[PDB]
Amino acid sequence: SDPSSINGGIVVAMTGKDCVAIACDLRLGSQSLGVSNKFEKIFHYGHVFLGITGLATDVTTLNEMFRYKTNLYKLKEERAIEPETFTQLVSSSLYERRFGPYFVGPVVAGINSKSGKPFIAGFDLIGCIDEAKDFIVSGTASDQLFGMCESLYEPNLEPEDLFETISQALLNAADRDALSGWGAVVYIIKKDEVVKRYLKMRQD
Amino acid sequence: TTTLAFRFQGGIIVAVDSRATAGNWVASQTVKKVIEINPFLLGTMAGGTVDCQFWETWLGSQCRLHELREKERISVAAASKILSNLVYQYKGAGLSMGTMICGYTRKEGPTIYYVDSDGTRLKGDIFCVGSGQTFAYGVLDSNYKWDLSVEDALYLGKRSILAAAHRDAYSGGSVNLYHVTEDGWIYHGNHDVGELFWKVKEEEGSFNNVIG
Amino acid sequence: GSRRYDSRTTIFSPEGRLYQVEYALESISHAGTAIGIMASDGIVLAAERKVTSTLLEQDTSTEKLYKLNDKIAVAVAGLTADAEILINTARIHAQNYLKTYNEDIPVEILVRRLSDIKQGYTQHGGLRPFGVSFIYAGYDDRYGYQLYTSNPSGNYTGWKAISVGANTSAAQTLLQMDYKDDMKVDDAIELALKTLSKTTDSSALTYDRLEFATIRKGANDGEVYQKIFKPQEIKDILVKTGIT
Amino acid sequence: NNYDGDTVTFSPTGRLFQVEYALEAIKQGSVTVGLRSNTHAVLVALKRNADELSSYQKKIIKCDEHMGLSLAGLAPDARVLSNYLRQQCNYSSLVFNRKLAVERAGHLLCDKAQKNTQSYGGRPYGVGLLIIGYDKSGAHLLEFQPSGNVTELYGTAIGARSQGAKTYLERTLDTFIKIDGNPDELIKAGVEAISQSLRDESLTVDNLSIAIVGKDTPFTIYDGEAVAKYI
Amino acid sequence: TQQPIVTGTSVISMKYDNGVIIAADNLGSYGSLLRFNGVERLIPVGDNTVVGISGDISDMQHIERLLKDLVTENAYDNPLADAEEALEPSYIFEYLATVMYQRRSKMNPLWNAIIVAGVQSNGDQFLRYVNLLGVTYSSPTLATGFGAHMANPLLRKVVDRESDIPKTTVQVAEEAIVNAMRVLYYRDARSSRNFSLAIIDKNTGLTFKKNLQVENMKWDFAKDIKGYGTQKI
Amino acid sequence: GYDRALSIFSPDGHIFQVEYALEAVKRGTCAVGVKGKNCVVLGCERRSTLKLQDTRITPSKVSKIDSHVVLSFSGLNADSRILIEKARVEAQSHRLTLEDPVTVEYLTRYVAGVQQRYTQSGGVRPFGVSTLIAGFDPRDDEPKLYQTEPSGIYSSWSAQTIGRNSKTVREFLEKNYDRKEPPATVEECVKLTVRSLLEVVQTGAKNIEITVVKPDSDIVALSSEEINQYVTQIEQEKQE
Amino acid sequence: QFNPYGDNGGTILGIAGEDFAVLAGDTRNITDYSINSRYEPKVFDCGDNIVMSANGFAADGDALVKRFKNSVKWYHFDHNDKKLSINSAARNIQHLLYGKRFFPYYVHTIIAGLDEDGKGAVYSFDPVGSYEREQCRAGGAAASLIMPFLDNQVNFKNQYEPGTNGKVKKPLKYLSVEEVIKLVRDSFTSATERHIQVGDGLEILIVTKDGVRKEFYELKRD
Amino acid sequence: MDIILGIRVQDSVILASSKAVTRGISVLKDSDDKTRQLSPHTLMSFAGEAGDTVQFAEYIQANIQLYSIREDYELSPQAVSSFVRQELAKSIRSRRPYQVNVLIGGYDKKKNKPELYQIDYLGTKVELPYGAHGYSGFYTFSLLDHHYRPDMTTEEGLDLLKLCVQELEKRMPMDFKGVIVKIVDKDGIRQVDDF
Amino acid sequence: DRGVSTFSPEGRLFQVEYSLEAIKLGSTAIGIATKEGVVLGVEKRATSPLLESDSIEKIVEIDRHIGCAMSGLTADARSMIEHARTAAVTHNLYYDEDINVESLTQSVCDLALRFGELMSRPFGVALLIAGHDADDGYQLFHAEPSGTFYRYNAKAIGSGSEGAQAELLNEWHSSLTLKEAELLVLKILKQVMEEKLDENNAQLSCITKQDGFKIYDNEKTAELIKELKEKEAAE
Ligand SMILES: [Mg+2]
Ligand SMILES: [Mg+2]
Repeated sequence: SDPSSINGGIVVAMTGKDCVAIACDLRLGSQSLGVSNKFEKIFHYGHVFLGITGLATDVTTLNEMFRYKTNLYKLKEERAIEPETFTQLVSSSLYERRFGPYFVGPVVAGINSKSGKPFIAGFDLIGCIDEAKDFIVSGTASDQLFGMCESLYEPNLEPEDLFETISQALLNAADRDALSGWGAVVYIIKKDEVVKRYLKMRQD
Repeated sequence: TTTLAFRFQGGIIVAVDSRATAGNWVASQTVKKVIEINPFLLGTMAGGTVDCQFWETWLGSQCRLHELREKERISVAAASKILSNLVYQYKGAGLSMGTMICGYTRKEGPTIYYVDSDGTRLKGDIFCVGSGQTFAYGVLDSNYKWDLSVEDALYLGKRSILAAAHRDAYSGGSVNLYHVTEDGWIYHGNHDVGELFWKVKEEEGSFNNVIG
Repeated sequence: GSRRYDSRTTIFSPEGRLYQVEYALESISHAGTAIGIMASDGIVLAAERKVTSTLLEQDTSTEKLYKLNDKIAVAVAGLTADAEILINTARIHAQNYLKTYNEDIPVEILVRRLSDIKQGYTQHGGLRPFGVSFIYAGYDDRYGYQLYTSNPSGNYTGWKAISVGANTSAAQTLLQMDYKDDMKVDDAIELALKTLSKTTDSSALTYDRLEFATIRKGANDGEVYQKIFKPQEIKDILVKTGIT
Repeated sequence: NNYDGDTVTFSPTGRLFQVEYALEAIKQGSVTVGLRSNTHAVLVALKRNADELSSYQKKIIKCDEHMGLSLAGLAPDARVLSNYLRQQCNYSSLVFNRKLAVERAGHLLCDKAQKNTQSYGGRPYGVGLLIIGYDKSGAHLLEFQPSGNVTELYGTAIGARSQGAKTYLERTLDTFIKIDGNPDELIKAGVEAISQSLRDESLTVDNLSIAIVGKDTPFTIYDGEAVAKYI
Repeated sequence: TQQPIVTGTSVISMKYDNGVIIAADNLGSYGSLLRFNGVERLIPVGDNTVVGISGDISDMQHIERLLKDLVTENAYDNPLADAEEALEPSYIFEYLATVMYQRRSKMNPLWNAIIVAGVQSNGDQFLRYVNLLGVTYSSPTLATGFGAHMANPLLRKVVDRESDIPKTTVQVAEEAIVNAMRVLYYRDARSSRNFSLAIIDKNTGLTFKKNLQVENMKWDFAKDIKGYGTQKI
Repeated sequence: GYDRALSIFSPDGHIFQVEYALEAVKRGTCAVGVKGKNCVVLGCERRSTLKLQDTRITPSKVSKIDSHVVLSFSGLNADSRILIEKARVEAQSHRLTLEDPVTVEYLTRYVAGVQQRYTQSGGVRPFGVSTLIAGFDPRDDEPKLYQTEPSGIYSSWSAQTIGRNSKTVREFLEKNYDRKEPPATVEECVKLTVRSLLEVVQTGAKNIEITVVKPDSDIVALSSEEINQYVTQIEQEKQE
Repeated sequence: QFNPYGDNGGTILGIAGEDFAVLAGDTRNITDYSINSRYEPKVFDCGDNIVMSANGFAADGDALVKRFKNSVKWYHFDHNDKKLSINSAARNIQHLLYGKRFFPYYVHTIIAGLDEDGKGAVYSFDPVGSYEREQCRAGGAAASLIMPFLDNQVNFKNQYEPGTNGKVKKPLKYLSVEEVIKLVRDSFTSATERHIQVGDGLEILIVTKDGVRKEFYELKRD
Repeated sequence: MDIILGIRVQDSVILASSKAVTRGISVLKDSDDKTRQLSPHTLMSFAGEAGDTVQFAEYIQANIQLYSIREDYELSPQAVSSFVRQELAKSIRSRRPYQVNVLIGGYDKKKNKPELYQIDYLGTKVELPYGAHGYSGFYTFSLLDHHYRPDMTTEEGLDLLKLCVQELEKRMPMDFKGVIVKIVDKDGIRQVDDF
Repeated sequence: DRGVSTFSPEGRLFQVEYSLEAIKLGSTAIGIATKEGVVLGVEKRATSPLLESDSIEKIVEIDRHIGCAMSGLTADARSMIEHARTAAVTHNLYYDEDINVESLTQSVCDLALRFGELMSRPFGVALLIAGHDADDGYQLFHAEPSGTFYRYNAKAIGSGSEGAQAELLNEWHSSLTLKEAELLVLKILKQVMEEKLDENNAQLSCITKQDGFKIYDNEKTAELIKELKEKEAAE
């Protein structure tokens, strides 16, 4: 019934020293029924990464939409969109459906190509921006992710340390949520290289 | 209501009852539940209302316009789909309809299409629609063969309506028979259930439960 | 009433021609020459900017060669402003198709769409046609490398090598003479620049009076790269081919 | 000349040529006569045929039980205006349970015809109408021109050679106005009036068309052998 | 769809030999609050018609303006506006009836019960009813709201059928009406003592009586009534 | 919106815009249609003023409306695309509602209806296009060939040509086509179609396109070499 | 909440003879337990030898009758004063009713007259336009009290010929206009006794080739 | 309607779809084919609310057939599935949404690979080795999880499908009157007439 | 230029008068009304021998009791026929009866003047509408683009109209049989046609109360042509 918790899933993003990390589980379900273990919730438009939790048809629709918009942005601007600008675009796009919204919990992550500054942001379904320094959480296990991140996180982590933190935050949160899990992916993002790691986790 | 229609060697038999009720009150015993769309097409009326009357006489207007433009008899497939596409536009509004569009053309042969106010459109060999459909289905299924004679097929349809008219409280009055051939439908009379019941009981030896 | 002042843009002449289309084509004949040449391993787009100034900021300037998506580019001949209206429409169609089918739009489908828009302005609406001719250079996995052209009438055709704008008669003869089917991109680059060098109304062909682009499979493995040449890069290729 | 290309253009002398050309179409049309007394009102119309095989074009149209008109000019325009009258007569009856006054019916026709003369794109109506009726203030006869000018009269005529019938009625004014409670004699005066506009041809059985409305007489049209009595 | 706010109660009326009488009290209630004591609910149209209106007062004021506008419109291009082509009761009613039914059919009714009383051109008595549903009916006696339940029974003892109309004089008819208004004051918890009465006669014309009061009331017997059963003191 | 009446009558009772649309057809490349006993063939001219063309991708002159019907044309190319698109949509719409593909006559009647509508609609000019619509009705082995034109009139033909120098090739067909015995085979029909184009075309190289349509959705376009063999055989017989 | 419908009571009765037709209806108009009018005409002459009554919610009934009468008028204008046949009128009424299929005229409509062969005809309509030609039809409040009586006394249902004992039915002999009017009056007298909404007066309209005639009869006023 | 299954094997896609059509209390038909051929190498099975199912299926069919004629080219199964998803995603926020779930089984002639897509009425697309809609997955997925291999032959796929249907016939309350099975491969679409 | 709905100084609509000139250029169509039926006949006028003449449809059915023949810009008639067929069928749906021939004709003629700056120009086609109803019996109407329609006992429209009408003037009487009318149409068509009349370049049709509207077979018409030749050679 509740659109945001039919399909389930989670996304978490963190900042580190000269790097950001974004991670998601792979589950798509129809309430109790597990349907797919390959439903990735993180997408990217150039060097800007977008995680999207919530209703899966909208996750897909919004990805396709932001691809559409960032492609036209690039053709006209003659440059790739930045995380700060994209965040505003996401907020704009969500609020234009103020009285008929996409049931989603987007999360932006990326490094500004010019300043080199790590950036993360989160939104509610209606477009309100949550720009946190430390971390952003989203999905059916957001309470669990808040609890994990709040205790596990410490500022200025190196990329390979940040990976361990965000991975353990996601995994242990998803294991306390019936509608999350079935695999997980973690992106480690630096100014000019990105490493994508699939995690081994319990498949129930 | 009880309406049936079935394909066989000799074409199509259409049989209907005649009762119309508003709650427990019997409003009419002389209702025509077979629409004569045109001389080659028939439609049944189950569903509760004017909806079948209104929209199937309208269907006759569309079939006439078709053969004026195309200089060719409309197919049973096309005719039934004109109706199903129409009621599908009205889906949700509250139309109440359950009909068999029956016809016999060159390219198709004898054809029956069940059309529904939910938008359902099914081709088939035997259909039964109404509050007394289950009773009619019992007699049909146990006695149906493709190689029935026009005489026996007509009787089977009549007897199947009678079976429903007896048990189903909201069916009865009288039985209307039709026989659809390639050269058009042929009316086979109005049969009062009251008289038909005793006639059938005696001649057939059935309804031994009932005292006559 | 208003009828008195109506030019009636969408009518036939007694001969069966569309006045405005014919006059729009006359307009395009005064525009800078644009050339497209299709090779086996890529496409070349070469185009001449019209009598420029020394104070014109060339590196940020774009009047001839535009990008529709990652696979398809166009060369413009005519009113730049009119072209940009159509270009934005084309860019949107490519994205709509991508959103719908989750596949990059085939070149011909995009070309047909734009050409159909142009056609509409010649048949209805009472507005003047777009005074623009395009050369479409593109690639898809069905037909591979493709060259097209469309004009204000809305008619489009396919080409191995083609010119639009000024001196197309002279340009098309020179291309027809030196073009071959087994030709390569580096050879086509040379032909394109040699053709413009001979057909130009200027005294000499220099880097500041040119826009240049190549669509190559010369991208790392099975994929396609668009290269819009920079002023310094156009200057280099002019020396390499031995024109300056 | 230069000012007759459309209805929206005044001439230098202040004329509307398109309206005057529409007025001309009435003069080309067949003659029709209107006249009334204090009890009854009568329409007499000379119908026109295309040839000997053809029928005679109907000239009289009923608008209500107590109102109707005769036409002269473009028949399709008379059909449009008569239909409009039928609706207004009907609106009055349905909404107000009230028979539409003949004077008010004229006001409506005037205003409808006017809008066609002031706007670009449209054209004036190419027909003249003679509306007769019996309402709460007795018998009435109106003359409608497509310029917009509607005029209440005792008697009149419009169409080709209508001047002859109009002069006759002007002489007979004091006689026919007094024909009260006698429909046949009032029609006779109308048939005698329209006869002044005839040349070469005479009033035959399928040529003549007569309509009447009065105190205890609904608007009824007479054609064929019904008018043989008056020939 | 709305709910009535400021309301007017019963309108009562009856035919007599030469015309019609209509009456209605001068109260504008606000629920149980007897808010407005100076509200005229009989609205004369010309010299031959009086429209009595009960129910929502804001909608009454709207209808009042429609009628005022109707008179203006009727005078336009009408030399006989004060003679043969003057507004009839039957015209005024049919107009209102059309509006009432149209409004109910748009699910946005004028929350009223209206009685049009008048005398026609030919001297005929006109008395017809219409309400928020657009339901219309005519009768020798007509009454709205509580009047329907209490006034009609009394008025029907005077004119029980059509043949009793010529036998009923204006003095007998007015007496019956005034008595009915007293009965309603006794028994209707949303009525007032002050009322207006209108007589439309084919001979003497329209007589409009304002500031009338219910009088000759019986209350003395109340002193003897004590307790609710067993109490003696 | 633009409401101007472009197509209107003249004092002599002519609609010049419809007649000037026919002049655009006269300018267009020649198209020919010949129906045999069990096939129809659509021949089309390709003007050789345009070389360095890419014949793979260049719009072909014959277009499939459905799997069983084809449409060729003469006149404004851009205009033809609009009629083809509408026809293709109507073909699918007919299948969707009637549960049966369009008859060649019906599809023709539709396209002709569109063309007519543009001759008395405000703010639009007529199509500068005449079409040849050919094919076979569903479950029918009788060949069908129809012609339309800007005015909106349409009719059936045993054989017909439209476009530039169509007067000449119609002259040829009128003497060479026998109604009592039409081209019995595919070869005979194609041969007669190529022969008729060779009266006008110039060179029989890449200037002739041939498309053969047979019953039960059997449509195929002939290649250069296949057509070139017909061109060779025709002229070798002619040298006598 | 605003309820756009109401129930004005009343009862109507149509009977088709061999060369005539009658459409009767009581003249009482009511709401709840109150009488609005003891004489409010319900059956109307609509012209062209057709009589009509739309029983139920009086506002919708009056609207429908008004619109049908209007339809007769425009039929004459549009089709050269052609007489509207009873079967054509019936079909026209179906469309008037079905036009408001999703906000119905809350009435049970009956019309009566003569068919094109001069025989008696009665047509019966439900609120949304389903209709049928019938020999006999009571409508409205006391319809359930009248129809069974008519099945028995007009169509001779359940009646058999004495001596045969259920073997031979009573023959369906034709009823005269005087015989029908007796059954109409006894139906309404009986209905008045047992139904509170029926009474005051009975108005019958009789349709023949000669035209429409009216007959009024008193009913009990309690 | 009720049960629709799908399984992608080595060189083909197999779609099973029930034959029963129940309207209320009676089974009106026991031979209903709940599928439409969108293109020569693409098949779509469907289940959902009455009327909407066929109306949608035929609408998609017409659009793909229109594309096939216009371009003289068959769209890839992926492209068709993306088109279908978008229509359903558009549908869900309409005045009256299509209540239709579909499986799109196709063979991509370019990649020489079978492909099975599962799309629900919300527009939720997933590419799968095997899929189902409604309560079908609850019974069958445990068997498919156990037995499925990506390199299965078409004959092995059918045997695994029979085991699924048997489990449905055993444990489901509703009688779905068996299934019509169809195979989609490089040679096109064909029906297994004995099952 | 000038308005489409402009009046000339004589009081005529330019466009309507010009559309009448287009009708004069059209092929001949003839109608003859009798008490046994109404006969409609047309000149097909194929522009080439390769044009399959049976596909030339200038006679058309509107309903079972109403037929129609056309002359002029025949493409314009398709929408008029569509409206007529819809009007006939619609009226039957509303009133459970056949529609009067005059009422049908009036409905068609209402379209005529719906042009301006609605359609952009008048129709360039005239119609001979023939039919039967119970009120006025057998009827023949001539519907123009002016919006006016005349009833006729007999009427010819098209290029040979005034010549044919003069012939119909002499030949028509109120006691014609159907067979006499059939030959009379064939006689007058043959007179005004450029090419020699046969069963392939001319078409006959009729409307009777019993059988309704029927287009004649080329075999049936051929016999009537042969019957005509013999009776003209007979004196
Ligand atoms: Mg689990
Ligand atoms: Mg029963």
